[PDB]
Amino acid sequence: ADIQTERAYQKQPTIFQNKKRVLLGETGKEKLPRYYKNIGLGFKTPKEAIEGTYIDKKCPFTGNVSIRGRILSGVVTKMKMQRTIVIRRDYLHYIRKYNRFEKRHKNMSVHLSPCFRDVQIGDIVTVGECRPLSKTVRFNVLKVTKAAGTK
Amino acid sequence: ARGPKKHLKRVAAPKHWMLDKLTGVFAPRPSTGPHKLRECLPLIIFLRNRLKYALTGDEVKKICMQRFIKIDGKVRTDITYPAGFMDVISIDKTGENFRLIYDTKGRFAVHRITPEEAKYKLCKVRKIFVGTKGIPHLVTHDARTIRYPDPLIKVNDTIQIDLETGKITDFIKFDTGNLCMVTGGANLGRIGVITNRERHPGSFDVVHVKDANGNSFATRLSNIFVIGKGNKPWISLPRGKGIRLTIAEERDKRLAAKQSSG
Amino acid sequence: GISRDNWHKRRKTGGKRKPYHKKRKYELGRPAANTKIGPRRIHTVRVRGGNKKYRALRLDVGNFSWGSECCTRKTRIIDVVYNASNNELVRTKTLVKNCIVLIDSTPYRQWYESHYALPLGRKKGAKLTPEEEEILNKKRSKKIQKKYDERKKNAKISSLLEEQFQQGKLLACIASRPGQCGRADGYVLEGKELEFYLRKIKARK
RNA sequence: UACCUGGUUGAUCCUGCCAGUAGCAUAUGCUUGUCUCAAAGAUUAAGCCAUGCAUGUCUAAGUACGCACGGCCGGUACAGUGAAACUGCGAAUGGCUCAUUAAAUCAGUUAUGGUUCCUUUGGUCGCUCGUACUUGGAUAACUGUGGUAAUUCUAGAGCUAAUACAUGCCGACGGGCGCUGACCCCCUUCGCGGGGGGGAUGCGUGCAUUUAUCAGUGGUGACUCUAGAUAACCUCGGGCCGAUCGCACGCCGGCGGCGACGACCCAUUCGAACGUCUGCCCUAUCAACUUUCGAUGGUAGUCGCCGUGCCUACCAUGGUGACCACGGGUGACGGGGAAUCAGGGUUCGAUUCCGGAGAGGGAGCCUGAGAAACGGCUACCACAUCCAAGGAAGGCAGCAGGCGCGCAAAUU
RNA sequence: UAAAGUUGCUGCAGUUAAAAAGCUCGUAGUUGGAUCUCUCUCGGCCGAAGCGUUUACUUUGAAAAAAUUAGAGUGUUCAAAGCAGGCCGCCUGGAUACCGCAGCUAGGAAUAAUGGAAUAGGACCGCGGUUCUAUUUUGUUG
RNA sequence: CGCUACUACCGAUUGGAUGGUUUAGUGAGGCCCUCGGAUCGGCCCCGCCGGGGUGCCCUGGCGGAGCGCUGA
Repeated sequence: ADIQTERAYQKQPTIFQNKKRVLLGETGKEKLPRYYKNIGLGFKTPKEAIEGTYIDKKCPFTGNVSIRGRILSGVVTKMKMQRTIVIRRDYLHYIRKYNRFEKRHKNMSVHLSPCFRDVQIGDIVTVGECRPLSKTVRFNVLKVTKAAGTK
Repeated sequence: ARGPKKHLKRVAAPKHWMLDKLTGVFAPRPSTGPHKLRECLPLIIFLRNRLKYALTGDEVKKICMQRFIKIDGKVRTDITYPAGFMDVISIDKTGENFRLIYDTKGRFAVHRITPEEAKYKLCKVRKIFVGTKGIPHLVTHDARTIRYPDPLIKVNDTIQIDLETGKITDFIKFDTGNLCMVTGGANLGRIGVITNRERHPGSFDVVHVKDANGNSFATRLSNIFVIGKGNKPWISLPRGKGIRLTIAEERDKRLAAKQSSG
Repeated sequence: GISRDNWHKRRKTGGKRKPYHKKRKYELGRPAANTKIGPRRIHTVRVRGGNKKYRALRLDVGNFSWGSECCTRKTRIIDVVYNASNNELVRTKTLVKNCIVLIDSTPYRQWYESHYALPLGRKKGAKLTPEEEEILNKKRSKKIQKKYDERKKNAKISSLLEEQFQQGKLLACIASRPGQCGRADGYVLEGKELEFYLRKIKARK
């Protein structure tokens, strides 16, 4: 489970990992301090974020992003990108002339932190608005709700 | 496009200036200052349109350049200077002082005050921050930075400052039961007692206010300006005491006044 | 000229984009500051709002930090050995952020001598240079030697750090942007970061 | 006002259209006495332009030895008005037009905790620990010599200023704080004993600039916020802590009151920029589109005012579509809004308000806080002006006016 | 544009007037049968704290430029308009409504929906057995 | 089916007309030449007597050059 899989060293920029230790008081890797924050609006930090080891600069809990703006929801449809998933948001648009609605949808590419493991296609995810993380990504997954049709 | 605009079309001006459309193409574009463009009152509007002391903008310029107008105790020669909520306008030559207070219809009333009450004003604080070697600071709705404020003064409270020295004299906490004024929106100009505040994290808070006659309304927290402790005001209220009358009672009072007076 | 706008880019669906305006001044880009190693040459560029950016073109001196000991000194930059973005940024020797550089160890070594109270380390070949053994042996009172001993109690330098100090060079990372601030600052590599970058350089060579 | 009428047949019911009917908008014809308000070269040609004007600006308070005028003593630096010229500011507003432009612009909503911001208003402004009673190249105006057919072209010479610009530490000058340590004294003891304060040649002392712990001062829903502390750094193209003016005549080598102008930096005052939460016309005789050329994402950088494939390198194959992707068309700028009221709708919105774009077409820039500016510059393309043929000068979709185009629109 | 119920959502028509595919499967789309009425802190009716299963509704409450439109007042000499108008210096007005959809907030739960226990892998209870202890103590800190 | 009131498609046509729509080359340009630097500049080694903290040497007009030192 190597973390350093890139050409540059991966580490949380806040945590200093070169502090001097004591020889007689150290036997094995003692601890690596973990940087994590609690995002607002009542969202609880997942356990895997606090006690994990992954490095994600776009993670809402262990990264540099701040959640602000719209809190949305959607269902996972594709998981074929690194730390990024595609969710679909279905809604009904009212046509005034016919007094009726039509089904419409929009796909949003949202960032999924490694603190959410075993997220499946069809799960309901709560996303929060953040700064542009890529060309199309502007939302971060904050909570994953398992689908009713799951194990 | 290409840098800031310097004109204001007369029909794009704030509606509470009560400007008419046939006078000209332009309205006096208020200069930058302690108050926002859409919720201020340019000195020319007050001196010409309200007080009728001048007939044209040239006469307003003459009055202002004679150093007769004092806003918050300072002589202001700018005829488009933005004067706003709780600002004190003192004209020493004619010996009258005005305080810019919204009337119940959302417009700046010509509210005359005694010279004793013209020596201070109420300022809602916008932020408190610590800077420059642990020195607390305080920013008001009037864009005044007051150093070394009382540690009990937090955001959304209103302080009372003496105009001559520019120092905090007293303050009122933001709490239920305190009298307040609405400075924006549909209920702008109304005066009542704060009854309940609903907090919406990540969004705007809602404050519920009740009048003296029991009418209850609500507005966003940014639009609340607490006037006094409890139900008594620290400043003098306009001819209407912040009560908004429905059009039926307005018409009834107008008809009764027409009947009684001949 | 060089533009940083996004409306020249294909849409997320892949459709073509038709511009509604021509290039604006605020969307501009400027040529890169390929900050080589050499005598200090920094050009100043005026930016939006009237502020100033320091476009460093040549630098041989930087303010690097020894994080574990919290000892940052002005040091000379000797070489670049690793770039995590492009190999040609090492071959042409440009100073950019997060690039691994060789720096002198003389200031840190000298501060360590001012720290030195450790037992026999690496003093085999000796130096025989007078007026230098004052900073190691000196004449000192009892309580001063007691303080130096209590400092020696907590002296511990990694073997890789020692091996670098013997060669007179240290591995460091540029934590500043020389093409934007004119300064090539950073910190000396230590611990698992040092091990990782040593493996990277070894595998590259 | 929730409305119908004529026409197929020898005649009759019906489908069904044609025609009638009322408004509205542009043109046009005939006619026209008062009076009020009032649109008006949008449609074709974002076609081409003679000429004139449309952006300039001085207070008591930046610089006055221009007798250009002018005073009350031509032995009291500057009495005053003051054209020129240097300096500062504005010229990025306004006005015009609708060519481009179909999630683009725009509207409502929200965010900048991801940026910049002239000016206004509060306004850190003796917080630096070893010639200041005022410093220096200059250069315009002015005077003279000129060149060119020609321009708001400018050269040479003689003078002379500053608010283009301070590289002072006589002043808080004893400092205080944290240090590579020559002297000092103690608790049951003459055996290395564990622990306490002063002291100098020798080092440093601010949030805008990047690489750091426990309090984690005061905040937010949430900071890698603010504040604090230590180690250091601080740009040829340096970096903030003031080298100047204002008529009264006043105080126990000196102090003083009002101002003006500057200037870092903090405060969203005016903004701008960037985020696409939702909503846009017709078309399948457009069904798959994007990925040597970034296409979707990740990592590290470059650049940028900042977030970001914005750009580069490497890595992973993604990303979008019948809930119309992609492509094409529009006599498409978007909206507020405008033309009948049964109810529902159908059309229109070049056009005075808001937002956007453009200045013949592209492109690239200087200055500046702000422009990819065109009543700024530099090229090419297309037109086009003067020429002595060497060269020089252009941009009315500003107000008027012309030509052209037209069914179609005003006074140099 | 209305007339055009000759584009029909309201609200057309398809045996013979123009018209139901030759027939049947079929994915998307559209529609879909009955059925459920010391949890919580200062004083024995109060802010906080709510996963009630998210919603769709419905009704409120904020925020939605002005002008236009609707509309209140006011004898422009009437009116279109305008935002204004007398009394031997004083009184006033310069309202209000609407502002679709999409966002934000708040009752009751009718009615597309969504159904939390079915290899039980389902509240509440006694065990803290190596751990963080009102950011370990509570005579002069052990 | 020997008359006209009757533009386009097909044109054994490539005869024509504001027609830039992309390859491949060339190529404008704020000269951001690190190869460039006769000119322009208070001491730099002097002419010499401006005059002093000593009509006696830390001097107030470089007459005046030398790719030697530095400055946009």
